[PDB]
Amino acid sequence: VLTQSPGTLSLSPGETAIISCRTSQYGSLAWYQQRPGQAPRLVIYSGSTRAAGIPDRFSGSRWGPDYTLTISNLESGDFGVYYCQQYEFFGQGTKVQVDIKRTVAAPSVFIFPPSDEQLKSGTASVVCLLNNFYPREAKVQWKVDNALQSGNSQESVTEQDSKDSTYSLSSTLTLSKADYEKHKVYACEVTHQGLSSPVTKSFNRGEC
Amino acid sequence: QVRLSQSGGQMKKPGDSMRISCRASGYEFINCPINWIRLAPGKRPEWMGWMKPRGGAVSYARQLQGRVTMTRDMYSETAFLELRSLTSDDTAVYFCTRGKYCTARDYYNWDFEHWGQGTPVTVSSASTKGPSVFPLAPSSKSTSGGTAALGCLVKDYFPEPVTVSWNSGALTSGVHTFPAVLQSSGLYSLSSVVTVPSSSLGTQTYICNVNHKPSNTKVDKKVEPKSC
Amino acid sequence: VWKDADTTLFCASDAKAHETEVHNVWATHACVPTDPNPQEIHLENVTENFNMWKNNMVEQMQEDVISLWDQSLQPCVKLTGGSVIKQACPKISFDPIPIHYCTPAGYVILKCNDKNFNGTGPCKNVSSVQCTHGIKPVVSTQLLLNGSLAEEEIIIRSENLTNNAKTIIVHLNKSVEINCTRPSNDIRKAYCEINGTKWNKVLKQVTEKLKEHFNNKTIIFQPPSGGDLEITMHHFNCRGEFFYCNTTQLFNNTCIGKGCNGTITLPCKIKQIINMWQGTGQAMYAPPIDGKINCVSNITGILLTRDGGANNTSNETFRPGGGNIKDNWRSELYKYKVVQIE
Ligand SMILES: *[C@@H]1O[C@H](CO)[C@@H](O)[C@H](O)[C@H]1NC(C)=O
Ligand SMILES: *[C@@H]1O[C@H](CO)[C@@H](O)[C@H](O)[C@H]1NC(C)=O
Ligand SMILES: *[C@@H]1O[C@H](CO)[C@@H](O)[C@H](O)[C@H]1NC(C)=O
Ligand SMILES: *[C@@H]1O[C@H](CO)[C@@H](O)[C@H](O)[C@H]1NC(C)=O
Ligand SMILES: *[C@@H]1O[C@H](CO)[C@@H](O)[C@H](O)[C@H]1NC(C)=O
Ligand SMILES: *[C@@H]1O[C@H](CO)[C@@H](O)[C@H](O)[C@H]1NC(C)=O
Ligand SMILES: *[C@@H]1O[C@H](CO)[C@@H](O)[C@H](O)[C@H]1NC(C)=O
Ligand SMILES: *[C@@H]1O[C@H](CO)[C@@H](O)[C@H](O)[C@H]1NC(C)=O
Ligand SMILES: *[C@@H]1O[C@H](CO)[C@@H](O)[C@H](O)[C@H]1NC(C)=O
Ligand SMILES: *[C@@H]1O[C@H](CO)[C@@H](O)[C@H](O)[C@H]1NC(C)=O
Repeated sequence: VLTQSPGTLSLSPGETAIISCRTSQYGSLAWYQQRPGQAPRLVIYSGSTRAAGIPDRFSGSRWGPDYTLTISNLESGDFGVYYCQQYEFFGQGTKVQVDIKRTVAAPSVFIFPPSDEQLKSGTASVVCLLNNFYPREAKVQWKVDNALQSGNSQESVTEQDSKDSTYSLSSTLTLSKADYEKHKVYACEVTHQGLSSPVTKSFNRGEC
Repeated sequence: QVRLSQSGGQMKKPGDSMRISCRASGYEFINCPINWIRLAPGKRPEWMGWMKPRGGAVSYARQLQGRVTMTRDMYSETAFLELRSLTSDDTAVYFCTRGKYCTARDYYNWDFEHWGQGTPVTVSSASTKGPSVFPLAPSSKSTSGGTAALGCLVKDYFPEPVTVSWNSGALTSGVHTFPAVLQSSGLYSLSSVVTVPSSSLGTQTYICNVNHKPSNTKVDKKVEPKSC
Repeated sequence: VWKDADTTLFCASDAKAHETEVHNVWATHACVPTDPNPQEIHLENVTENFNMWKNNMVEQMQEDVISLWDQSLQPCVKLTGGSVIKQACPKISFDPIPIHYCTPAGYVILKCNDKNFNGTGPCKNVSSVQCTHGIKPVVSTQLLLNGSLAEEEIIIRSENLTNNAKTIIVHLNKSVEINCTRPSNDIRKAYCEINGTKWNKVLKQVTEKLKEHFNNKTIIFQPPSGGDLEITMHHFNCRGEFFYCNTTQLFNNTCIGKGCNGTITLPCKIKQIINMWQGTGQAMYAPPIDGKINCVSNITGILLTRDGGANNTSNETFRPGGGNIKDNWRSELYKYKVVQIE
């Protein structure tokens, strides 16, 4: 009933955060801010009315069923997680985190087949590494014999590096041993601004 | 000034029940309904129900019906929350809240201007489980005078955390230890990787050192090129 | 020309100056006699907005009823503010009389006569009156007793049905009797009797009306989730005594889906120690009077709360209870509003 997007915003101080929430029913919508280690705070209620203490840098808008919270001139105290709300319903949340800017850098992609030691167990883990890229936004898709995979993958991302300001991502595809031995081509496809076209790293099961 | 003060955090096991309190002040306690909202990392904030100090009237969220109880003490102006049959899914920070608009005549419940500081509740088994460490082999490609990637996959441990070093901390450059992920089985897993020159694979030995204090487990694993 | 406004109303009644009955005594010093030939002007080509949930007529009646009860139903012991008050607590004569509320000079009451008016929004057939109809200040929970009926269909009333924190008032178009009795010769034990054949047919009509509001979903009734006895049970006053009746059998989902056809008997008890609905605290009253204590009432409405939550279920769940006592006056004042003449 409440669809909030995007999941994450990685912005620098001074920039503007645009956070949207799509509802299936009209009625007073509120926005909340949760700073790290602190209780959530009411920012906006009734679509566009600011709560007490909230600076005019925060503003709410609505177009059709789409509600938007815009935060201009981001400060340190503005970063955290934001939630939209209608009655007892809340959005998934939007994480606004500090991003230090640098030149665009494409990721180096590596794919790792399951170990033989692990295949003895009964499950197979396929790991795809995206190393040292910027900006944070990147898409990973798994393909098994050229068939798109969904629901069997988990991702993890590092904090922005304090030296080179890059990010690194790890995606793991998990299959049963039996299912793993049913297919040949295991491919992982990376799309990122630093690449002119999507890059695919793959291996064939069995051959080295 | 309106204030909501909650009781201290606590740790619980699955099967236990829990009770937390929310002490109110700065307004006419009987005029305004009190809500309970819980927050867990990565999930939607979840409304558990409201409670009106007048008569102690309650409305519980459908998915919690039967396991939650909300009471109050008029004299001490304190609201209470009880949650039974705890599991891991109940791990969260629990807040009591009250609507911004509340008079002796009317209220709007859902604009939560007033929050308690929150009460952390962790529900977990006392059992511990050591990790399985599998190698992420450097693979027989990636140039001759370029950079290769290798690491180890640290799978199925409980609880957090594990730490990873390489060559007893002698190797730090290009090392990335990823945040763990929670699997469907309820067990954690992470990867640690390092990029090194490809020309060093036949010379330098690379060992990941996995530490898991809760299970008292220290495991070293050598990651070398597959032989074929 | 006029405009919506609030003012200090005055009450009118047919109270007997000789009656020892409590409501009669109150109305004797608080109200004026009624008008033998009331005037009503049906305004033509006039459409007006109404809002029963924002009607300050309700606030004034509440103050009156509180004033009445506070001055008439005095306890032996009053426990409030951490202190103890001990007074005399003689038995009284108790039976609510109709009370009319009227506007002073410069003000007139507009009355909505749309037969299907749900409580909020525009009204086509508006008339002008000086006084409301006679309203009996019946204090009760869960069930509305001895009130007026809806003229045509059963009407669901709420400020906002999507809001689970907002009370739902169900307005019946056919009354069903509830017959409560404390027999002569445990003295505190009692019961209420209801024709299950009549009630279940009405309750079936209620769910069918509710289906019109909730996308033909399965309608389900459940007992109250918690709270003091005043809200988890049907609480009311009969002949001065405080009754608490269990309504679990009144909302039997099986009967509105073979056997339910007959007489329904609800277990009731008379309590000497109650929570005052005036929001004060605990009051201690004397034991019940002897002989048969009986009240035959018209069930004319139901107070409901709907279950909410971040769920995805094919059925809506409703529970007896509602908001507070002010809602009892709302259900009778819903078709009225005060306007100021220029
Ligand atoms: C119902 O609530 C919405 C906002 O939640 C409000 O705009 C609307 O006017 C309400 N409806 C009525 C009939 O009061
Ligand atoms: C309003 O009055 C007219 C005139 O008799 C009548 O035909 C109509 O049914 C009335 N409408 C309602 C909603 O009662
Ligand atoms: C009452 O009727 C109005 C039409 O003006 C509608 O907007 C509102 O939703 C109705 N309320 C209920 C409870 O049916
Ligand atoms: C009451 O209203 C219902 C529809 O809500 C209707 O079916 C029933 O016949 C009515 N009963 C009367 C008018 O006595
Ligand atoms: C109760 O309802 C019946 C018919 O429904 C009616 O005749 C009787 O007068 C009502 N009781 C009152 C108005 O006190
Ligand atoms: C109410 O019930 C009693 C039995 O407890 C019975 O004697 C009496 O006749 C009933 N009253 C009516 C009006 O049916
Ligand atoms: C009402 O009676 C039912 C039937 O046994 C019982 O389960 C319920 O607890 C009773 N309610 C109260 C408030 O005592
Ligand atoms: C509902 O009615 C059925 C059939 O008469 C009966 O067996 C059952 O006990 C009733 N339940 C309640 C809660 O009254
Ligand atoms: C209930 O009322 C109906 C009339 O609607 C009547 O026929 C029936 O006999 C009554 N049941 C009992 C037990 O008196
Ligand atoms: C309802 O009215 C009847 C007759 O007018 C009366 O006997 C009964 O006690 C009243 N009920 C209540 C709860 O006041």
